[PDB]
Amino acid sequence: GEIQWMRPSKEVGYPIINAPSKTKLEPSAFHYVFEGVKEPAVLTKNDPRLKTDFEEAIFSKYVGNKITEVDEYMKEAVDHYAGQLMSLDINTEQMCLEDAMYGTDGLEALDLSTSAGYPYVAMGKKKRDILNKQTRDTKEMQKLLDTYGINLPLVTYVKDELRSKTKVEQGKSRLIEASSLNDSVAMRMAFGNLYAAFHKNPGVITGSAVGCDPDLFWSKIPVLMEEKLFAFDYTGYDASLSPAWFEALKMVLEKIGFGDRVDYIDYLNHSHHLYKNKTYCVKGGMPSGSSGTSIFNSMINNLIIRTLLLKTYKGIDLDHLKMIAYGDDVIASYPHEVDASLLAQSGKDYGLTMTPADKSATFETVTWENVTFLKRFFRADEKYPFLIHPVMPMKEIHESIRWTKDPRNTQDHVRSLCLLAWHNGEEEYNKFLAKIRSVPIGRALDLPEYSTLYDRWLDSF
Ligand code: NA
Repeated sequence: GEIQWMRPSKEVGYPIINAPSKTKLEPSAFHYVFEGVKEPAVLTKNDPRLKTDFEEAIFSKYVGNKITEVDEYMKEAVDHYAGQLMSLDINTEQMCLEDAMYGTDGLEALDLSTSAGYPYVAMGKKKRDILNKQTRDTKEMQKLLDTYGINLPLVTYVKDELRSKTKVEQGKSRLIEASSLNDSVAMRMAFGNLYAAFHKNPGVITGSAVGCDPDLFWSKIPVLMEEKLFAFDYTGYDASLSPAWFEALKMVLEKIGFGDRVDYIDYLNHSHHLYKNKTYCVKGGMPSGSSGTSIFNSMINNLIIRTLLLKTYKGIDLDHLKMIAYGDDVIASYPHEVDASLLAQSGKDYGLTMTPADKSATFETVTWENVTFLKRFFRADEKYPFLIHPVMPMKEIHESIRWTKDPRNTQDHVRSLCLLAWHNGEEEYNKFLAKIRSVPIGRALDLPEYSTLYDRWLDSF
C-alpha cells in the first residue's frame, strides 16, 4: 500500500472529522496486583511520551507497492485455491438487506457499538437511530442507501489499546479505517453468503479460521495438518499488500461465482480516507475496518503462501499444503520440511516482510510443542489426550487485567480473562483467582472455579 496524496479535506469537499484525544483506559483495581509494562497508545500528536513525529509514524505502515501485475505463480495459486473452494458449494446468491443487517445462520448482526462512518459521523447520526433488532426494519437503511450511495470515504480513528513503551515512544499506534455503514451493508449483501460459508467451515478447505471457537476448534486442527509444520510472522501485513494481490483475489471470486461483484474489491484496493481535517488516497493496502477485512485478508494469505511455495519449490504438491489463516496469522504444514527463511526471501519480491514465528531471532523448526495460533499454544489434556487445550500465556492476561475502559464491565472483562487463563492449569488458575480476590473489587466478582470450567469444557464437545 502507498499513499498517493494527502491534504486538507475542505479542498476536496469534505468536513473536518472529530475524534477523541483522550484514552478511556485507566488503571484497574488490579493494577498493582499483577505485573505488566504496557500503556495506552498515543492518540494525539501532542502526547508528552512521544519521541518522534506522530503522523509520520502512524502512516509509515504504507511501505509501498512492490509488484504491479499478477504473475504465473500467482495465477497458479489462484487456480488451486479457487478449485479447493469450489468443493464447498458456496451459495453465490446475493444476501437480502434484512439478513445483511440483522444476521442469519453463519453471520452475526451488524455491531451496533462500532462507528457508522461517513457521512453519519459528521451528521451526528448513529446506528441506534438507523437499525432496530426487535423490528429488523430495513426501511430507514434503504433510504440512506438511496440518498448517499456507496464507495464513501473511510473514517480513520486511532485505536485505543495498550502497547509497549517502545511503540508508545515511537508513535506506532494502530489505526481503524472504518467503512461507511452504507458500504458495510452493501458488501454484506454482496458477500454475505461467502462470509457465512467461511464462518461455518473453519479449517483447511477454506484455509480460514475466522469465526472459530478455540476451546473446541483446537482439538480439530492437529488432525487436519500434514506431518511437517511451518509458520512465520508478517510485518505490517495489511498495509504492505500490493494492488496485484487484490486482483488475484478478484480472480478467485470470479472463479467461484462472485465475478458479479468484484468491483467491491476495488473499493478496498484503491480507497480514500478522512483523518481529522485531512483526506488521503491509498493505492493497495487492506482497510482495517471494512466488512470482510479478516476474511479477505485470510483468502489472500492462502494465495500468498501458495505463490511463495510455487516460486521457491517448483513441483510442490499444493494438494498437500494444509493451512489455516486468520488474517495475517497462520498455521501451515506440508509432508516435507520447507525453509521459512527461503520463503521469506521470496516474499520480499512480492512486497511481504516475513520474520521468524512468534518473534524468534532466527527461523527455527516449528513443532507441536512451540507453535502458536492466535497467541495460543496447543496442549493435550492430561486425562483425555484427544482433547486439545488452547493455551494463552498468563503474560498477556496479566497485562490486560491491569487496565479498564469502563468499571461497569469489570465483571465481564475479568470473566473473559478467566476463560482464557484456566487452560494454563489448576495451579496457575487458582493463583490467578487468589490474587484477584486480594482486593475488594475482585472479592465482589462472581468467577468460576477450575473444576467448573473443566467440567463445562468436557460438556461442550
Ligand atoms: Na487500500
